Amino acid sequence: DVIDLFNKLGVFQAAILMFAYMYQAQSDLNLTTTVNNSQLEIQQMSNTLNLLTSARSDMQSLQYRTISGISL
Amino acid sequence: GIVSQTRNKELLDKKIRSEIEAIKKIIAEFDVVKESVNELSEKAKTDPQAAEKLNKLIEGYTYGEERKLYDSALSKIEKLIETL
Repeated sequence: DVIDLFNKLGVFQAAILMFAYMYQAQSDLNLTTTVNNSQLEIQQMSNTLNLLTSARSDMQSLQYRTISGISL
Repeated sequence: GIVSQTRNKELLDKKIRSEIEAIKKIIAEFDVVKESVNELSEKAKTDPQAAEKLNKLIEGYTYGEERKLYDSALSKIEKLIETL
């Protein structure tokens, strides 16, 4: 590969795979407390999604700009 | 209420799982990008229009826009792992 995509994507894929299992681990694991902790999880999960979707958008722009560049 | 909270956690979780699969897919589609980029090389052998494109791409992925987009996404994922 001319543009060292192998390492770029390998490191990126490793980040994702590590994140995926770690998230998966949290994900699968006084009433006032309970209601508050969940509200906090919802707050975190929400940010996670935002940061995660931002990353997704970046990887897309990457693809778009690359492909655009290979054709003009 | 407990029920609303559960519904919201399920939504988020599903949303997040989709973002993971989407990314995993985007990463896979990058092999097409790999193949394309190598084809651009072959064409660069004889064609200088291709050569100029390739070099622009190379600079882009090393200290240009593509590289920055890339670092951006990667650091966001690292930030996520961080908060875990």
